[PDB]
Amino acid sequence: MKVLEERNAFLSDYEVLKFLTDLEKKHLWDQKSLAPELQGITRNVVNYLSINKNFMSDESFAELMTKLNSFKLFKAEKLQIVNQLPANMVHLYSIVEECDARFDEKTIEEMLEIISGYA
Amino acid sequence: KEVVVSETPKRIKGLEFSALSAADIVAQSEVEVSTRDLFDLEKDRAPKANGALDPKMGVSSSSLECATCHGNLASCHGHFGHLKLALPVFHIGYFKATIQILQGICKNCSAILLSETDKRQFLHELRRPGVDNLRRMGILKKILDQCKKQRRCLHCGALNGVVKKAAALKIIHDTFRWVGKKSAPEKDIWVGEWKEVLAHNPELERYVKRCMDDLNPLKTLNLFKQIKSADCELLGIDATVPSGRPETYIWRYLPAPPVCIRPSVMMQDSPASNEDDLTVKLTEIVWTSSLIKAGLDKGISINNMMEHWDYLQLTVAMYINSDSVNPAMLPGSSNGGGKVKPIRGFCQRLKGKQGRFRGNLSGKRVDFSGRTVISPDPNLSIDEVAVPDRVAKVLTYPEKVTRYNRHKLQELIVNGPNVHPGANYLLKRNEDARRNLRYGDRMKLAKNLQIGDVVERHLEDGDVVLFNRQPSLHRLSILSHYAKIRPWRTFRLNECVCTPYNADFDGDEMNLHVPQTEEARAEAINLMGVKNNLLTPKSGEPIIAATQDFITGSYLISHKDSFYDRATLTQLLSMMS
Amino acid sequence: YKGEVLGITRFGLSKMRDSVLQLASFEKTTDHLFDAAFYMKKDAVEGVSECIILGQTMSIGTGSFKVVKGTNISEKDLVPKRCLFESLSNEAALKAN
Amino acid sequence: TEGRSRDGGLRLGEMERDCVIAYGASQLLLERLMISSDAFEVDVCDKCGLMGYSGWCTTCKSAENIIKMTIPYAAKLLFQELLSMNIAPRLRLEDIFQQ
Amino acid sequence: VMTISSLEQRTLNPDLFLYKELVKAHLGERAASVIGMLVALGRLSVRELVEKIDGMDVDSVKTTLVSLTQLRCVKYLQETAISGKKTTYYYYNEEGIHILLYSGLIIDEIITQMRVNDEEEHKQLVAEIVQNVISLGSLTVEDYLSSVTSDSMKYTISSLFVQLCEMGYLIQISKLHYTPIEDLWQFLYEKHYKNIPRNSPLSDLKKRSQAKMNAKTDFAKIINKPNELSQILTVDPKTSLRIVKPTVSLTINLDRFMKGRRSKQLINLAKTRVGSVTAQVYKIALRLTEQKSPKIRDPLTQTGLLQDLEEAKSFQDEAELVEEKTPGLTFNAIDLARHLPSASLINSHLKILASSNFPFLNETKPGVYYVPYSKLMPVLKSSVYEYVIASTLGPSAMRLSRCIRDNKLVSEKIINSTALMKEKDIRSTLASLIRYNSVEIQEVPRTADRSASRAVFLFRCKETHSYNFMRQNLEWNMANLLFKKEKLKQENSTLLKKANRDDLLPSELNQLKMVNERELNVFARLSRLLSLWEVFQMA
Amino acid sequence: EKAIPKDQRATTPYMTKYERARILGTRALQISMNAPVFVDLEGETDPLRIAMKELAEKKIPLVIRRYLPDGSFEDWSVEELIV
Amino acid sequence: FILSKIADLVRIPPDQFHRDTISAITHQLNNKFANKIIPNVGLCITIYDLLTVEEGQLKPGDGSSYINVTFRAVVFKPFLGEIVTGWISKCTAEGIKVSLLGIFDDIFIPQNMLFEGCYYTPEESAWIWPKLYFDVNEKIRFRIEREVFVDVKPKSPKERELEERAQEKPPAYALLGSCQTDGMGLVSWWE
RNA sequence: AGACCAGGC
DNA sequence: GAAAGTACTTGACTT
DNA sequence: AAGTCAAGTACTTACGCCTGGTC
Ligand SMILES: [Zn+2]
Ligand SMILES: [Zn+2]
Ligand SMILES: [Zn+2]
Repeated sequence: MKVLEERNAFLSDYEVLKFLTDLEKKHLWDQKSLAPELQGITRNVVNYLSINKNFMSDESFAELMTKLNSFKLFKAEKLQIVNQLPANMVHLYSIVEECDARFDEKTIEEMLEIISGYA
Repeated sequence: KEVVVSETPKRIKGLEFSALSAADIVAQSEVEVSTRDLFDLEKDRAPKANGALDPKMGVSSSSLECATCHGNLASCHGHFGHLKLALPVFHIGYFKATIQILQGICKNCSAILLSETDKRQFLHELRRPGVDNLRRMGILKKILDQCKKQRRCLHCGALNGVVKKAAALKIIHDTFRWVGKKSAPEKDIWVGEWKEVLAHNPELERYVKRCMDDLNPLKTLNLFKQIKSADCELLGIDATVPSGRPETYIWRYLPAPPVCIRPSVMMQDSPASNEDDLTVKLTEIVWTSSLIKAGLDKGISINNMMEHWDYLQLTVAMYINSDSVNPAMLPGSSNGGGKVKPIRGFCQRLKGKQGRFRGNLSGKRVDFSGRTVISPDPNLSIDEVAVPDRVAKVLTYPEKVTRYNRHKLQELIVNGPNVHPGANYLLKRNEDARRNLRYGDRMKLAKNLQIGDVVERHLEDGDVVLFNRQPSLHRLSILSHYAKIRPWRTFRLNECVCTPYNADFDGDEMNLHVPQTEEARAEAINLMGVKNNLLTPKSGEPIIAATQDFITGSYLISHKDSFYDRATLTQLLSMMS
Repeated sequence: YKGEVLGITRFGLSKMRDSVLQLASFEKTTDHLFDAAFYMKKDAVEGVSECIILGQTMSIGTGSFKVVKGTNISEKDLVPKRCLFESLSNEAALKAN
Repeated sequence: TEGRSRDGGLRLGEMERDCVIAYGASQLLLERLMISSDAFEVDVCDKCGLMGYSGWCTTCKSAENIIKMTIPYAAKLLFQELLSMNIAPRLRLEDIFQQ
Repeated sequence: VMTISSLEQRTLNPDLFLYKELVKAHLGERAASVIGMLVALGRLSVRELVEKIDGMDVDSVKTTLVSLTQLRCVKYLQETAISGKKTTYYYYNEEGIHILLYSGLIIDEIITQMRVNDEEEHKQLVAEIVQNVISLGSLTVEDYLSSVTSDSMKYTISSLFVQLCEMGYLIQISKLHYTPIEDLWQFLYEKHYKNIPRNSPLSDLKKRSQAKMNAKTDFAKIINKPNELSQILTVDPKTSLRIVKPTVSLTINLDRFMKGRRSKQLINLAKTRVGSVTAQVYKIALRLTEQKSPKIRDPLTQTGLLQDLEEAKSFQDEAELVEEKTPGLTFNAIDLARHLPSASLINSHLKILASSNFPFLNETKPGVYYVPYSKLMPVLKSSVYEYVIASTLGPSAMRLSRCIRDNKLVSEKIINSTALMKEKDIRSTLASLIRYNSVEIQEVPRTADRSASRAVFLFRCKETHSYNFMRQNLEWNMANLLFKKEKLKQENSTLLKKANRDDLLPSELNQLKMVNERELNVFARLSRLLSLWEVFQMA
Repeated sequence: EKAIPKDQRATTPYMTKYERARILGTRALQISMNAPVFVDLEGETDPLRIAMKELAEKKIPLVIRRYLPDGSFEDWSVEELIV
Repeated sequence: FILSKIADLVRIPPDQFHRDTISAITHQLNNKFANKIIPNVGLCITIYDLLTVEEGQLKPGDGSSYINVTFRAVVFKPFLGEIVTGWISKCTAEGIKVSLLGIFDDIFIPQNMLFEGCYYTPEESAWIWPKLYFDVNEKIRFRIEREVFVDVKPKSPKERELEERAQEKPPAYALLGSCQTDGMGLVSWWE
């Protein structure tokens, strides 16, 4: 069918779980009321998402911008560090190009301590 | 996986008429005829193999696996295949236009003979944005009569005369009306050519002469292969080139018709199957065609093959047309006699009146109908028509039960297709073949009856049916009334209207048509209905009123002489209502 | 109206109408079909007797207008809501560089 | 068919055909001369307008551009007649919706 | 079955597709569109392109326009109407795509006939210059000279530049040189019918003589303007040697390229009919006299107007007398074994070239000998044509072709007798000869106006129709040739792009040699039948 | 292409009998497809007679659309129209 | 994930007339795409918002409601080079095939650009490194590199009925990558 | 299936 | 054998 | 010798629908 554009404003994964909780809330809302063919993506999303950060929040996300602003890492890395491999050494070395590079000794460790200030 | 699928409603805008050129028939080709004659019956169980009729073309019988597709008659429609014709056998219908395309062109160089501004002026003319079809035939005539007067070809070599098409289907162009007593450079060669003929054998040439020059269908086809691009527009042919320009007006290939065009006629008793005339045509063609195929190399001679190839243009012309069959030709066998009329197989069945366009196409047949005699009645109000229950049992009507009908329609199911208030059929939304309720069931079947189903109830009161008399004259012929259920057998209506149908009773006949969808049903009664049609379409005067006995009866009642009494007036008012 | 008196007869019935099927309907068979193919005519499916062939609707009478129903939907609530995505992303790259 | 000992029916003539035209009723004609008599579906492609079986256009193999609609059986039969002889009755389609 | 036999493309594109095939290999897309449409519909207007195709309006047209003009692929004309405004109409231009179908073939003769200079630096030099000429489509001298490197010999590339003007080959850019022959005649036709100040209504036929004769002399000055002019090229200021004008630009030409191959065809006939030495003796004559020899340039007045019935000769022999004039008058007096890279006088070898004439070579005038360019062509077309049927079919097809051409229009009675041997095989090859045109069929009846079979038959003529059948050989041979060569590209395109980036694996080198093989052989086949078509385009 | 505003119209304020034919036909067809009803329904059967009753109180949620020769479109509501 | 913006036409039956438009169009649009793969825009998951909706038309032959609207659907694709959590499923000697539970098994990384010392064995031992290795049921970080799109369904009736009576190419949406940068494939090598 | 004749309005 | 019309190959009369 | 107005011969259609028996 007709497409009006390639890609709109970039949407990472946070509010997915949040607004699929609305899709949840509407139809049967799963595990609670337990006591079509939308179940394919439904059970799939919430499972993969939530299981990661367990073994989320409301405000501190919007307040995580502070030092995430002053850092020049731009976009592709920005919404990526939200989930994968928080706060240890060579972890974040994989995602962002020129990770060590320019500023090294202290300033990047400031990333580690704050993303460890997540949980 | 499992990608999405979309669909859109589509109407029809225009058509495009043209001649498919040499690409399409071999592209649409499934099989090839080959073989020859001989329906190519396998000699065991007598099935057809390849040839004209064949397991994959179309199917004449109920089993007959098509092998292109499956499901036989109820699935397959038709498939196309081609035929190779030795030499470019000439056309039939385009023949009149073939003279014109052969007219404006000079034979020597095979190019247009017009000159500069002339062509430039006409090319500007037709490209005026609005044009009537009349302007086309006007200019395409003109441009063709402009090349008549010019005896001089422009940029190319020598020149020639006109083409008058003398004979049928024999094209001969007379070089004639040369400049009187003026020696031409070509004539000096011309007369010099014959001097070397009449020298050897003076007998034959002086005996018969002055037939000038003809054009063979092959060589005029090679004469059409020079002009391309340039202007075919003055010749009437526009090129967006799906088609290869008028090289296509001469037969080379051929679209052998499917079995859906003509079948193999069965039944009519007998222990056998029967071919149809059109099948005999093309199976004969493969013979007279391959006759040249085998020839032209090994055996025979020059002038024998000639009339046989001239016999080929006779067959194909007769095949798709009528009066081209007898251009100085008769079939011999034992001698005896000819004159079988029906043999024409194509342009006839397609011809007007009975065959296709008039009788069949716009003349179609109406299902769910009935017919019976007439008979009067005072008691039926106008717009009411009493239909006998006996023909009302076989007269159905579709009903989709929703939110309301659930109550009564399930009672109609258990009632049975014998007594009047019942249903002869049932259709579930799960799309079965169909459920006919006669043979059994009923009972429990009426317990479920889901909403999305469809059930056909017997015709009853409160319905809409349009009435008709066959010899139609004017707009007041077709009307629409309410129906009713009464005894015996007849079609009886109010005597208030004998006018629109012009009904003398006398035992005439009357047509009956019952609509289907709710749309068309509401359309008939709320528009075509009697109450709205009470006035004549032309004069604007009432066309329907009391007649005969009703008129003279009202007279005696309202007669100035007569008087009445309360008791007598009482029942009279009670007779009124 | 065309500026010349003619009509109602097969020779005079071809004046205005460019539709080949309805003209081959009333009176003609072979000529009109081959003639329209020769000149490579196009025209259109427009008229009444033309439409009853292809089996579609009519441009006159009941079919002169298109029926439409209102959606009744409000013009307000349609507006989307975006949160937390358009804050951190763009404002980070737009400060000082 | 017509007559008796097989099965019956009725006849709308060209003489009578003008009557229902003079009423200006389009809907009645759609049901009677199409659905009531012969209803048939035909697969047609927008490009190189023609007829085919299922999802195959023969000469071009796509199945992407094929659109399925409805049309009287006499039409298709007439087209198979015409096209048998050499003429091209090409068909082109447009969309009803989108204004 | 499966259509792979290429029957699909076989019927529908005579001439036509030739053009937009070439320019497609040249450029493609939009470029093939405009020209292909410029051919089919003929004369075309700027706005008219947009209407037909919906061609990406006004972005493509203006882009393609200037693109076609630089290489002059479009014949340009502008005029107005009595109503007002202006109009510009484009035509398919001469054969300019045929030159793109030539390229290196022209450069070939350029290198080969540049001799009288022995194996010099020239090979790499002018090859760079000429390739820069045709590609750009027009070359100004100074901007070209600016492209040459500094602190080196500047007149080394100008050692042959003034030598590029030479005799034939590159000539100057002039004005209306590109122009429809029909239109320029009509534009020159003004001031002729326009000329009379209400003189006198006597002898209407004198308006004929007035307009014509004055148009002919005005036509001669225009056509001989590009031909020979020494003004621009021979400019020789002091403090230097002869140096071509730094201002006026140049262009290639039809003159000696179309002539050089025409001589080859004469040589091929010569070499066939005489020894190798005799072909050389006749060659050295042609090399000197090719300058003033019209030959390929022959009709020059033919396109663009009427000839006549009556006055046809009075036109034709008016050309034949000037075809009598210049070859008779101007051409060389008897020389003796001029130079060359047999002592005494070689005229004895000319006399054996004299005594034996039929078909050609050395018909003479008292005191001076030269080969006519008029009566020579018929025997040139004869030979090549008879060799075509010779190569095509067996020896039987040959013998019968002339049997019809000795006498004319006769029946099978004296044919069966006088031809060779056997009836049935003759009837076989009769149908093979009569298969494609060229003998036609004779129509005369027997004891009736028009009735039936057994009417008498004859075989005759069809010279032009037996010509055009070799003009069908023009495109459709080269067509599939070039096409399936181009289809060979897009098929291996994924490989070719990998090869270009590399400029690895056993099987990747295999298909690399494959295409290159097929490429070299397909171009050798192209020039092969190219040389064949070129001789058939005249008479 | 665009619709003429509700402000000005050259079209007659009344309705054709041909219009009434499609209206009653359309609405009744949707009843057979199991839609709801906006009017009080007395006990009875069929889509047709309840459709005429539905038009009596003018409960039809339809907007009639008309076309000119030039394609100036139109908008007309059933309720506002008077006969 | 990303937000696509597309347009479309929706047919709502008379049965949904009792409810509200927005709710009716919602369910319909959900039956349209949902799990289905949308060409060239990537794979779609759910639906987000509704805009531009105008008056729906009606064709004379049905009685339904046809409305043409545009909406922004939530789709899936990270970007050219993104690293994302997952784990392998099946295997042979080509390369390992990693599946993200919750979307698809489509991700497959053949061994070409993988580490220099890795190889498959027929011995039933999956893969070996010159220092350690792993197998299924353990999480894997994989980087995206290459993406391919196909449609290709012009199956002939001649060809179709062949496979029917006789008895794979399913790359509707397929992604693959190159993990050679150290630290990929298992998360417990760290910490 | 394609045919005929009688006759009905 | 239908009759009614329409379309298509030749002569005086000029220049 | 073109441009000319008047002449001999050759063509497609002339009724809506049905209901009966006979080859
Ligand atoms: Zn089939
Ligand atoms: Zn000519
Ligand atoms: Zn197609």
